[PDB]
Amino acid sequence: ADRMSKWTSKRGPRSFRGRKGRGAKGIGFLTSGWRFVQIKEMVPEFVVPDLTGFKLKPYVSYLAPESEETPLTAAQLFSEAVAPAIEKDFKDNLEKYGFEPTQEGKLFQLYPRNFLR
Amino acid sequence: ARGNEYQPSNIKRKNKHGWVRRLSTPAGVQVILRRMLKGRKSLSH
Amino acid sequence: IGIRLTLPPPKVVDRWNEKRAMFGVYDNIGILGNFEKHPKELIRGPIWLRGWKGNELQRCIRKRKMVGSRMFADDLHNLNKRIRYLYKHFNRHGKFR
Amino acid sequence: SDRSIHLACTAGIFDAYVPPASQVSIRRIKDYDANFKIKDFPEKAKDIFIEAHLCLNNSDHDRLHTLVTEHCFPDMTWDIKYKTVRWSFVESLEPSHVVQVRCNVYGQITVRMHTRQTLAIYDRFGRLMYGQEDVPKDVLEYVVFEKQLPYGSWRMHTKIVPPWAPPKQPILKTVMIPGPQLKPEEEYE
Amino acid sequence: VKKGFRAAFRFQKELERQRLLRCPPP
Amino acid sequence: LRNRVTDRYFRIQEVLKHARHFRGRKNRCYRLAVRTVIRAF
Amino acid sequence: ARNVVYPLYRLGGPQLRVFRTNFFIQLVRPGVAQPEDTVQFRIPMEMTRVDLRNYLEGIYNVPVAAVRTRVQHGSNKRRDHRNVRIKKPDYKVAYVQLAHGQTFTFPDLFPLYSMLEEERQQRQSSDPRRGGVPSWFGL
Amino acid sequence: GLEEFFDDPKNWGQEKVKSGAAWTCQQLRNKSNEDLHKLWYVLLKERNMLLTLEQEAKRQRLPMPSPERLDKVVDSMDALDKVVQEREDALRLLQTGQERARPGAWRRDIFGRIIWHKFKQWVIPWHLNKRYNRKRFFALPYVDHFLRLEREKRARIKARKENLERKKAKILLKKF
Amino acid sequence: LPPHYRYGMSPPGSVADKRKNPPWIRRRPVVVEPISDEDWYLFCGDTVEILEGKDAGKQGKVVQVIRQRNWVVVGGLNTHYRYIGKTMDYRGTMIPSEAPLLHRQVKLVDPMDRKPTEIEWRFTEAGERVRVSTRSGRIIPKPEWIDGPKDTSVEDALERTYVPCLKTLQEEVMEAMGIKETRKYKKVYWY
RNA sequence: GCUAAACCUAGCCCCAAACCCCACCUUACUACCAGACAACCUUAGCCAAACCAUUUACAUAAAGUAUAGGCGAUAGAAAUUGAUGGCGCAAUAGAUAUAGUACCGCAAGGGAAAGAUGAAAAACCAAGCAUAAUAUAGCAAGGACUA
RNA sequence: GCUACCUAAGAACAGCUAAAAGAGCACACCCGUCUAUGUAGCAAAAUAGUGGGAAGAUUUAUAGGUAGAGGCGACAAACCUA
RNA sequence: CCUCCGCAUAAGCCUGCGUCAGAUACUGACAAUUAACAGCCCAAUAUCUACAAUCAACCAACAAGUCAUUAUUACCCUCACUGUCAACCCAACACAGGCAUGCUCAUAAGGAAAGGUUAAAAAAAGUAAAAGGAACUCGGCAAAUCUUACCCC
Ligand SMILES: Nc1nc2c(ncn2[C@@H]2O[C@H](COP(=O)(O)OP(=O)(O)OP(=O)(O)O)[C@@H](O)[C@H]2O)c(=O)[nH]1
Ligand SMILES: [Mg+2]
Ligand SMILES: [Mg+2]
Ligand SMILES: [Mg+2]
Ligand SMILES: [Mg+2]
Ligand SMILES: [Mg+2]
Ligand SMILES: [Mg+2]
Ligand SMILES: [Mg+2]
Ligand SMILES: [Mg+2]
Ligand SMILES: [Mg+2]
Ligand SMILES: [Mg+2]
Ligand SMILES: [Mg+2]
Ligand SMILES: [Mg+2]
Ligand SMILES: [Mg+2]
Ligand SMILES: [Mg+2]
Ligand SMILES: [Mg+2]
Ligand SMILES: [Mg+2]
Ligand SMILES: [Mg+2]
Ligand SMILES: [Mg+2]
Repeated sequence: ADRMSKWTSKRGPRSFRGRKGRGAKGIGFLTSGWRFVQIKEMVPEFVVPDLTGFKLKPYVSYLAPESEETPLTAAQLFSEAVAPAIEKDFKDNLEKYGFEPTQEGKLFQLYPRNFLR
Repeated sequence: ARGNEYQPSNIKRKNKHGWVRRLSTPAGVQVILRRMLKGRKSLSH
Repeated sequence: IGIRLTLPPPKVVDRWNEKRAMFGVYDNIGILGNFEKHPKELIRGPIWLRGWKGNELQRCIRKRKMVGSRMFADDLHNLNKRIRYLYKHFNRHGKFR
Repeated sequence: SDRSIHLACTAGIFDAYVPPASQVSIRRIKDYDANFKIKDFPEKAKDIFIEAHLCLNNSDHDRLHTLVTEHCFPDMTWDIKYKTVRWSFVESLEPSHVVQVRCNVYGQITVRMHTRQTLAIYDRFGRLMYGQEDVPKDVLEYVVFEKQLPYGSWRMHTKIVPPWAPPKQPILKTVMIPGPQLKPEEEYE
Repeated sequence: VKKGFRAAFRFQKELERQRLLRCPPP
Repeated sequence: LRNRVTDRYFRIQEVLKHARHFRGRKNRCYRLAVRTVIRAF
Repeated sequence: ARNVVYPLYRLGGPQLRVFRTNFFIQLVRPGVAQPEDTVQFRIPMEMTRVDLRNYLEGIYNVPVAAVRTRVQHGSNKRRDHRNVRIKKPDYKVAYVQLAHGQTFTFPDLFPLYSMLEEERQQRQSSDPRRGGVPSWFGL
Repeated sequence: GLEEFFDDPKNWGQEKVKSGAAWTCQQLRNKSNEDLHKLWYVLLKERNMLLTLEQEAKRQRLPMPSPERLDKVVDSMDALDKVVQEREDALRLLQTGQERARPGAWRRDIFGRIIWHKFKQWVIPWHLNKRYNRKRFFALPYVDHFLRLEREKRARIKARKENLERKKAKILLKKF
Repeated sequence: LPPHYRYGMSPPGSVADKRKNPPWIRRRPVVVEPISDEDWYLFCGDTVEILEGKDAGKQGKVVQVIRQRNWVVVGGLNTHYRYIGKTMDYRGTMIPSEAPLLHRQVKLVDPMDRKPTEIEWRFTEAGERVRVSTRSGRIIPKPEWIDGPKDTSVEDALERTYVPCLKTLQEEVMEAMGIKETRKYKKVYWY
């Protein structure tokens, strides 16, 4: 009889309560006998770096110069990454300079994005 | 003797007044549209 | 108790603001301007009752005829119902017949 | 809270003139004002005192807030609210003179005044409850004035009462002082 | 609030009369 | 509420002043005071 | 990670890796008596117990022996001035049992005014003998 | 270790804990991808510690020492995420020209409203997906009347807003 | 904030503010003339002169500015008196409390002439934007740490370790950390 | 002297002008499996005809004319002609609206109420009663009367 | 989601007499004969007693179906959210 | 002193007598229910599957019945997610009503009919009653007993 309360797995008969989740991404599948097969590749692997020797504390000293915000753009990235090599080889096949015709064949395809975060 | 005609059961609730059932037929689609036009906070049940 | 216990804030009316000062100007535009413009052309208001007058039924009929296609759906439904009711009232009810 | 309360006085007297060397404080006062006169102060202090008490008589809180400090005004007015005080300074026996002076920066000057005054305090109902309207009484007192150092001024800050002060005039009405309101279990000692 | 001034003015006069009657001046 | 009555207080008082010396609610309630006052006049 | 589309895995595909984790957790003092090796966390609702295990073992190098989770229902009974129910958010609670016999106990965290105090000390409460007469006047 | 979930023991109980300034987006833009990756976990550990402090302060019914540093950490993490997102977006635009990381399309739903349907990942083609085919991406003729009604409701709301704004402006001008 | 929230002396999120303006209040909105951000000329710390009311003529220092109500609070000026800490028994202590003043009631003061002045936001080639007094010219100036264990040093914060490249953070970190992945991501269908 | 009384602006009405991250059709708001299933079809009736049955409306001028019509109730052309705000509401009003919320209903759906200080809070009047219960007799008043 | 009927797959029926029973007595359970109370009630049809059935054409939980120019009906013009 | 009950599962509800602080089984804050129980399943193509249940043994049936695989091909490499609280649900209510199942068959579990007084009428429930025993009444209704025979449908 309650319509304004959110629909959660805590409401409904046993089948409903079992079937609905809470947003947790699936980790595997179910086989005969309701046995859960967990796939390792489906478990997110936290790629935590080595923080030893890292010099960047969470906060920044207040005695730090203030600089104008310059959001990175495609043009800026091209100028700072590709333009030098392009100029050199023009003075002296874009794959050599860096362009990749197709995202297929890459582990990290930019579009459609296939990596987390 | 009367008064307790509502014997709650979420299965019947959702199978009778649910979003899927309302969208199943054009009449229910228009019901949802009427609720949306009126501004109801609860379009379906 | 339906009477206020304090004097209302004084209402100051500027009798010589621009609107009042120039009110009525160009009402004789016709007779004093070779009848190039009729005074009714000085009337700013709804398109369907510029230089025109009538009872409620006539006004509703004119509104539907002139801007009916541009009216909102529920406003037009209300206008149709109002025209129906006014027709019935004026043509079937009243002391005189 | 970027804004903070801007006090116009201090909590209490810096150094109490224990009644029956301060030229440094006088130097500070002069370096802040450049037109102050210790020798001329007592007359001004007496005028301030008389005016403040007349303001108490007339219930002139606006003038009181100019003639006395914020640590003084409540002390003068709290218990006199809802009663009429008929105060009047009749004469000053001996000339008032500065006694002690000490010093965002405030300077306090203690002035000893041995004058003669009158009191008559009435209830809400106009019933006399203290003093006589006409009989003058000799009062020796030590008024501590204070000042704040741009638009500040000299205002009565406190009155130091000597421990050896003679007992004040007795009250007209008798009083009852209840004993320990013992609970049933408790016994009187 | 009812728009208007004259009824309010009349009621103010009546209130003044009642005030005078309750606390007649010396 | 284009036009609203603002004098109803005084209209009521014109009748109640003559009923102030009656008994019961006839001296307070206009619906009753008016009838009694008309009868009195 | 949360609020992000997980790249769909097909058989034989690469391992799913998250580089900038989006899960932020809280270590909370248990409300009831717990075993010495148990730690209580409040977790984002989208985090599995496997995710919590890897999170703790990778970011904090905490040897985790067992993990259990439960979804605590936040109260929806409270109502505002408009009689509309205020929903206390639901949250996931994780109980983590440390490995290698390690033990954990929640630390004991949390182990003008001058003028006001001076005036209060200088209150000089009214004397009953004075019978309500003001004390300022010296007469 | 679990000690990383709590502030320094010396800081425990301190009324105020002094903290630096939150990382700025411009400052972060100078840092390498690896440096940002490490700083993300530094800030994550700090954020976990501060959230733990907040919850424990609520439990103890005491104010959280220096609550502003939690906001500083959240701002720093948001700035880092924005910088990484900017770099990823620039690279995606350069290599593919797409301005959105997730495929999608403008589609008319069953209610006649134009929505940006965000594609989901499936293993079978759409023409074979049963659930997708159940989902309807077209509005039948009976929805046109409700589309008009919603349009007129929006127009009425907008007209009321604008007329009220003009009334208020005129009142202000008369007052001043 | 709730619509038509009445800005007061207390900040919009204090305990006193919540007490005075609970969520259900519907007081009449305060009419404030719409001074544009580019026309506001009173700033915290500015020396001003009071034109109306008690303490008229006296010059003080602006302590607070409630822009949402065209208010400037002159420190220690335009003061009434209120009791703080008044309990059931103690009368409390009298304190001078300032009352807010309108910018129309308050005028800036020349830095040297020490007199009220009318101001203009005249641009200057060097000082692109700055206040200039009209009756007498002259520009009125606009008035106005040890790193902890968790604060980056300035040099470390400003170090430019970023070498722009056509690599995502994910693959760059994979190379840096040595993670080797040979499996090819099988193509999926989007719809 | 208590209940209370008031209050002015929240907004609204009529016109003009102008065209307007993630999740979610499965049990919606649910990351991740072979579909196949697809829309179009005269409005009716009330009511009027004093019943009812054919029938009954959905710029100006020509013109309520030609025509239609149980030739009656009524219906009704065309050619042709030329075509900048408020003597608005002001909290029982004006939108239902503080909100399509609360609440009510299984659902479609129905659908409310109300607020008022001040520059700053970092400062006398409805009914009903009480003051003050009541004295033979009576539409409760009127003529009166010293009463 | 009540109710009329139906569909799928479930459940309940002590004890005694008899013997494979639309059998008898009689719990649970279903119903509601008669009386009293209640009648703004505990209840928009109840309570107490009394009573009919209680291995069957029985009772009942769950999900589904039939929709008003209709449905369903061991026809009472029954019942289809008081 | 009562025990209709009670404890669990299901269904339903959704934090709804846990701690603290304020008020005057309320308000605010804090905490909590941890999977083994239960839900959430199954790779294809063909191909199998006459013989109830009832202690299944006699018998006895009719209303003719809930329970089964093989052949080949694929395939292990990896214990997630969700319910878990309560004095509770449908009846506008802390409603004498409705409410499936397993055990307890009177309980080890769960509860309190009396706010205090007096003991008037009338009223309700109950108990007892001289002699009589339906003379009451429309009628043996009710109560008390356990009780024959004849008729309509
Ligand atoms: N009749 C009427 N005039 C209006 C309305 N709204 C605006 N106006 C008139 O529009 C004119 C211009 O309005 P302004 O607000 O001064 O200027 P603006 O924003 O350029 O005006 P618009 O282009 O009409 O939006 C004035 O004559 C207004 O009185 C309205 O609702 N009705
Ligand atoms: Mg049922
Ligand atoms: Mg008719
Ligand atoms: Mg008629
Ligand atoms: Mg024509
Ligand atoms: Mg209204
Ligand atoms: Mg009265
Ligand atoms: Mg049996
Ligand atoms: Mg039988
Ligand atoms: Mg029959
Ligand atoms: Mg019949
Ligand atoms: Mg669990
Ligand atoms: Mg009891
Ligand atoms: Mg009693
Ligand atoms: Mg007898
Ligand atoms: Mg007889
Ligand atoms: Mg006999
Ligand atoms: Mg007889
Ligand atoms: Mg009998």
